[PDB]
Amino acid sequence: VSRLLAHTQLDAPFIVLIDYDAFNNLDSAQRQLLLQQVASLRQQGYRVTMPLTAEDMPVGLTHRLSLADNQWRLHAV
Amino acid sequence: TPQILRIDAHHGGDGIARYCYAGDVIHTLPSGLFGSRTPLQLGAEIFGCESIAADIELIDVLFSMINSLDMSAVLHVD
Amino acid sequence: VSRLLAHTQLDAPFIVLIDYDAFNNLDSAQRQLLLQQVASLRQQGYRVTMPLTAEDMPVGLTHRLSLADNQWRLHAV
Amino acid sequence: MLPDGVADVLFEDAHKQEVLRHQLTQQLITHGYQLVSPPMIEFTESLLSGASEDLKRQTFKIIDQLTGRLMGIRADITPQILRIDAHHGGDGIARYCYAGDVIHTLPSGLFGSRTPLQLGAEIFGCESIAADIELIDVLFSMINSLDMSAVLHVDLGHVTIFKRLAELAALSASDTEQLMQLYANKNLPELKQVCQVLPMGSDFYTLARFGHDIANLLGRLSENAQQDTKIVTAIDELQRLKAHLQVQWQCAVSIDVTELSGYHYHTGIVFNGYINSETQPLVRGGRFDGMPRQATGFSMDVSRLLAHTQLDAPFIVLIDYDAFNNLDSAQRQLLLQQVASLRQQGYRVTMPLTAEDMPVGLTHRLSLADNQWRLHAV
Amino acid sequence: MLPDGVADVLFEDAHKQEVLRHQLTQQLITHGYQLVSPPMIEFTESLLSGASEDLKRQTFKIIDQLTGRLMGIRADITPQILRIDAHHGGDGIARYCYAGDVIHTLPSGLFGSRTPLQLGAEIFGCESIAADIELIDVLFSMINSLDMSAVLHVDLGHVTIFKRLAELAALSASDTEQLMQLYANKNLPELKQVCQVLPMGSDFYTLARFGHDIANLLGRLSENAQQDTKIVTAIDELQRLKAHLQVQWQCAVSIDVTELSGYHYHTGIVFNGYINSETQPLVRGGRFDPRQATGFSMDVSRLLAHTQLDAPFIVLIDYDAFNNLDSAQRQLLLQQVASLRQQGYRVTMPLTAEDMPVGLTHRLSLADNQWRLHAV
Amino acid sequence: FLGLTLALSKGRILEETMPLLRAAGVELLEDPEASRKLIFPTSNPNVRVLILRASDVPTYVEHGAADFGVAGKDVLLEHGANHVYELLDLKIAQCKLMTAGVKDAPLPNRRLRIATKYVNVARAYFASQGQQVDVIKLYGSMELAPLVGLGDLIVDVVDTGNTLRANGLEARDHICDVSSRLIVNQVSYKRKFALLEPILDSFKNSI
Amino acid sequence: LGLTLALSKGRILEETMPLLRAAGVELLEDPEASRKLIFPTSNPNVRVLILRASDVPTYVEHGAADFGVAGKDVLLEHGANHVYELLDLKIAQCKLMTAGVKDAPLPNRRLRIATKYVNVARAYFASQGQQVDVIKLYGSMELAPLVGLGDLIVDVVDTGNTLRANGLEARDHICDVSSRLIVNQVSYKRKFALLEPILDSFKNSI
Ligand SMILES: N=c1c2ncn([C@@H]3O[C@H](COP(=O)(O)OP(=O)(O)OP(=O)(O)O)[C@@H](O)[C@H]3O)c2ncn1[C@@H]1O[C@H](COP(=O)(O)O)[C@@H](O)[C@H]1O
Ligand SMILES: N=c1c2ncn([C@@H]3O[C@H](COP(=O)(O)OP(=O)(O)OP(=O)(O)O)[C@@H](O)[C@H]3O)c2ncn1[C@@H]1O[C@H](COP(=O)(O)O)[C@@H](O)[C@H]1O
Ligand SMILES: [Cl-]
Ligand SMILES: [Cl-]
Ligand SMILES: [Cl-]
Ligand SMILES: [Mg+2]
Ligand SMILES: [Mg+2]
Repeated sequence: VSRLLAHTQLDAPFIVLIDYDAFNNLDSAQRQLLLQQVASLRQQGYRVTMPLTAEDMPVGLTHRLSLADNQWRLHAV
Repeated sequence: TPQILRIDAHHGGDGIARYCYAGDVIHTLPSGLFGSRTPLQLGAEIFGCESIAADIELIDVLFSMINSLDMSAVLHVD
Repeated sequence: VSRLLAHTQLDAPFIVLIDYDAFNNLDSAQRQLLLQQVASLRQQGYRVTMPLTAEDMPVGLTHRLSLADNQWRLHAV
Repeated sequence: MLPDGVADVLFEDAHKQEVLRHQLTQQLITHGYQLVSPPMIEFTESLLSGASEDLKRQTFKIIDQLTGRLMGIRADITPQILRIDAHHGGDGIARYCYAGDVIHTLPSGLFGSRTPLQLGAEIFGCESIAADIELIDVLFSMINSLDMSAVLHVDLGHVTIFKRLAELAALSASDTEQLMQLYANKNLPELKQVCQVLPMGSDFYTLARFGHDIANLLGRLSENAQQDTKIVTAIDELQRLKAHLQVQWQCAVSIDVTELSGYHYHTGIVFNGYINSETQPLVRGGRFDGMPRQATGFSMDVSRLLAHTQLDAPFIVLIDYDAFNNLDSAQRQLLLQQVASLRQQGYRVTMPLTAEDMPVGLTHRLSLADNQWRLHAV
Repeated sequence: MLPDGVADVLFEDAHKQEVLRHQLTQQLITHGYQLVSPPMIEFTESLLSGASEDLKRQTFKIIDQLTGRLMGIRADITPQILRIDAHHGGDGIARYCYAGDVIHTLPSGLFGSRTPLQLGAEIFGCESIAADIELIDVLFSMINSLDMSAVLHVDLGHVTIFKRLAELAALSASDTEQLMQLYANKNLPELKQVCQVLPMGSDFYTLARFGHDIANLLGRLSENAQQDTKIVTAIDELQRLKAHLQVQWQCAVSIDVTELSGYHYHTGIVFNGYINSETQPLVRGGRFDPRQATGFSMDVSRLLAHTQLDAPFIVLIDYDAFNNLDSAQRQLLLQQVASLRQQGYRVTMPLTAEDMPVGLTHRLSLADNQWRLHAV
Repeated sequence: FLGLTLALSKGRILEETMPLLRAAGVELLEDPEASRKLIFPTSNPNVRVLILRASDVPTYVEHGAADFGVAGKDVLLEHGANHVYELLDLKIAQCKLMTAGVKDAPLPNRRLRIATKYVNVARAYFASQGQQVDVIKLYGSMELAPLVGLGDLIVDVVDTGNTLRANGLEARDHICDVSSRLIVNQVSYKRKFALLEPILDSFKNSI
Repeated sequence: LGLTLALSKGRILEETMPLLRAAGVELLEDPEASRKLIFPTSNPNVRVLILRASDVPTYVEHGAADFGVAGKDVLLEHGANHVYELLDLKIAQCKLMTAGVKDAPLPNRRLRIATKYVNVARAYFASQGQQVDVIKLYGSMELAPLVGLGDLIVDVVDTGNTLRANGLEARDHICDVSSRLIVNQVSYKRKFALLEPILDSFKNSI
């Protein structure tokens, strides 16, 4: 199977970072809504990092999940 | 493959039995120039059928698998 | 991971056998239609055995794919 | 906002399109096809000589201000090939290829292009099935050079079989037009009904019902049809090309003798090459009238290959502005010699105008470290 | 019979045209110009946005049957580059190149083509003379790669000199239009007459009479003109580019500050490259339009008469010998033929014993189980 | 979803289709009116059903959002069934496309103004009669248009003629006969013929 | 000889009835029980037509109705070129929006837009510098993205519940929508005396 790796391609991954600052500004109900959204993204195969610190950055970042006017949307980097 | 034989001898009976597998194997020396000594060996085997139809079925399984990979690389069979 | 096996269960598999006699009665165009149907069943996770002989029976057979009036339908055993 | 079916081809896609156009053209030339590059515009007298009504409606009209006569923007290059062959081709075998833009008034398929980059090849002056076989070998040599993972499926037809049955059965125009509609829509039940009252009706039913099984098709036809020389040969040509495609080129072939698109212009064998499950053929080809002068050919829209082909990622290089301006004259000439060599190899090297000058998609900087210019990945 | 100014490009000329188009495009790409390939047709709203009246008359119109709106077949690719740069280019420096067919309603010069193959390059977002200098170096690197015996002569102009004089003199539109006609025709006597009654008239006479001598042109102008910052800089740019062309490229340069073609779109320096003594420029370029732009273009089809490729190798396989082969022998022969074609040989597999390619140079013949190439 | 998607027309057509389906493998578990659901499962697990506007059926099939569908011939002619196969005349929901004007009213001495939903059909019909017409597009209540002067004639589907007669109108010209037809997506016909053939044969047997 | 008033059937008709009664126009029968197309009113000089919302601007523009109540979504899509849009009635308020599947990514292609509002869609996406393939539909826009017929939709949204109940989310606000009072150009000149009192009462009613 390892000899197939050079001859096959997967679709490029979606690698998502939640904004550290915006997440910590949330009330409890806002956090649970955000985590429900994150669970749904992960069910679809998005790779979503919940940041431990403001510098926590996944390798190969494609998107940030950012808060703009009470709405969490995905934005390409 | 020899582990498949052991398994087939205990569980397979006299009729037709089909097995597949995918596991790591280790070789003391590589086969080809700069070849791997730790392949991820995947395979399929049919026991208990003398007919060329069993070989034909194995080809159909193989090629169904190869075509699912959507490769541009071309497989030539000898 | 092997220690989880005794504490987990999957849904029961669907294990299908195509009728040997009926399949061999088919013309080439009928066989290609049947194989198209079988490919679709396999895509859905059905485990479908094309029989080599009239005795070829998969372990744990749940269903037969049988011909009735120009229609291949699944029947429980 | 561009018009429907009109799109820019930009950047890496434009480069890919240019590479495809060039490489496919060069391949055609090495197979002995003479490249021709006719103009986008001509008088309608030549451009639409013997054209179908579809081609006429597909062709934009404009007026020549020097003569007051009507011109068209070409929707198809093939009629220009005929004009060229009539003047330059002689009586023997002549081979032509081409690649040029054509404009259509309406798209063919749903969300189709109105500005394809039409590439093609044509052989005039050979009646033999060997000319069609050669065209297949050229096509497939081209397709295989593209290293696609997408699979090409070929559907073969032959309009002579139906045309000869219609002659022998002595069908009226309305009967011919009804069968063509029923064939076009695969309406087998209503075809079965109409054929019970038509002369040689069972033959017209047999084409639709059993035409896919080309090995046995002659033996399913009526004695009058089996005695017709043109039907026997047309079926024979289908078997020859099918075999050649499977064996020489590992190509899945289906047969459809009820495929009667371009009833007007096709005179024999027809070829439709499909890419994956896309509705409109990538390649259309077959026998047509080269005039008595035989002609066969195919064409395709090079722009439809862009989604199914890949080039190696480009090397996009920026020379360091500051380091370059620190150099003496002899150092600059050595650096420019190095840059010329990189460009000869296909590296895309930007000499910066300012300290902010940055190319799109930068992969590398050419930087000075201890009296040595090396490439470093960004 | 084709329409006037419309010609097929056939056979070896077509091959040469394709080689030129491809090699010139690739060179541009290696100098960091991004290839773009806009379409032949657009709505007129985009295609002729801010177009001159000449460009409008040069553009064929056609109707879109899906919307009932007017479209045009492009007469010039440059406006499509602007559209593209506005969407994709940003604020910094952006480089573009292109090569495509354009259609003209009337020929541009006497006996000109109405279907040129337009190739070009453009730099947006740099005000400096360094961007113009880079374009010259790319152009001349391209010209020198063609190994022509034909010589390019360059005529430089600069529309700002006349535009500033017209401002300072406060010329009316009809006075501007009359001088442009007289300049276009170099009607010196009648220009002398008209300038005796115009404000700053002697300056407008001086441009035509002495504009060729660019080193001394500033010192022949009036005190008001010599105090104008834009005139002094425009003259300075002319001297800089002239020198760069002579020194870096051994290029004969003439100056003409009364060259006011494309008064509408040119915003500064202009460049006209002539091939031998042919009337219409082979290369046209200059500054144009807040975002700076400079660029040139040329008709690739006009290079055909001045360039040569190496003679092609045109090979015919022996009909009789090929048909004598068994299947394995044929596959070996086809493998050999594929390799010859990979090397650029043009190899015809004959359909009949009479099948002969045009311009046959070689036969591939069988002698004692060996296929060798023999010259005819 | 790997099975077949079946596009059905909502109103008059849906009533006469249900018997044809039940004879095949297919029958709806819920009812279209009571449920505010867009996608309906059936007795056959390989068949899915979409209940759509009659005008939208050809669009869904042609783009492959449905594999096949039941659609009025009036809708197909007006739409242009260019990219679908018209496989069967189902002979259900039968009616006629006709012209209709005010009872006994004279045709004016000018380009006839036609008020219709069927603008391509109207234009085509009047073109085949060598008449030039000004077509006005409407979506509902064709009967009204001539009564307030909006056009001289209408073009609409007529069965009994009672709606025309109840509004003081009479039929004038017969354009063509209409019935619901079975349409199939070009690609689905190749790729999912195994699933289709038994359903196609049962519909064929049901008439 | 009187005025003919074109009303939109369905959602708009409910909120219009109060505005009419204040004007001295009111229906004698009811539209639900009766299959009558032309309705007399309390005013003998005013006649009423109950039409599809999409047909109101057509009837007014051709002068088959003198004036009418029509959604702004319908007017923008229709192109209200030959009619006067005299008053914003501020009834039947909603928004035209884009909507796609919840959290689904935009594909790397020309976006395929499924909508009734094809001119509005084309115009909106043109103003955002985006090139789109528009697909015309007449009903149930919510369905189109769920079976792959189009990447986004364009439709009227009020609460957003229909979108959320089908797994869709709103993406872009295109514009605000409300029912408007439209009048035929010729009627406005010729029958102003009949119109002015009704126009002034509608104006007073908000
Ligand atoms: N009689 C029919 C009729 N017969 C068959 N069909 C088919 O049904 C399809 C339309 O279905 P719908 O019932 O949903 O359409 P609709 O009733 O016109 O309009 P909706 O209000 O339902 O949207 C058409 O495409 C036809 O193929 C008919 N569609 C509409 N009618 C109308 O029904 C009325 C009865 O006509 P008479 O019998 O002549 O009085 C008249 O208004 C006719 O126009
Ligand atoms: N919310 C509205 C809505 N609001 C105001 N209007 C106005 O009503 C006019 C259309 O009236 P209709 O009776 O034809 O509305 P319809 O829903 O098409 O009714 P049907 O003909 O389909 O039975 C539009 O032109 C608008 O001016 C609305 N028309 C339709 N809707 C739909 O109603 C549903 C409820 O929306 P939310 O509650 O926001 O989810 C959604 O499907 C919306 O698209
Ligand atoms: Cl094409
Ligand atoms: Cl009647
Ligand atoms: Cl939402
Ligand atoms: Mg082994
Ligand atoms: Mg052609």
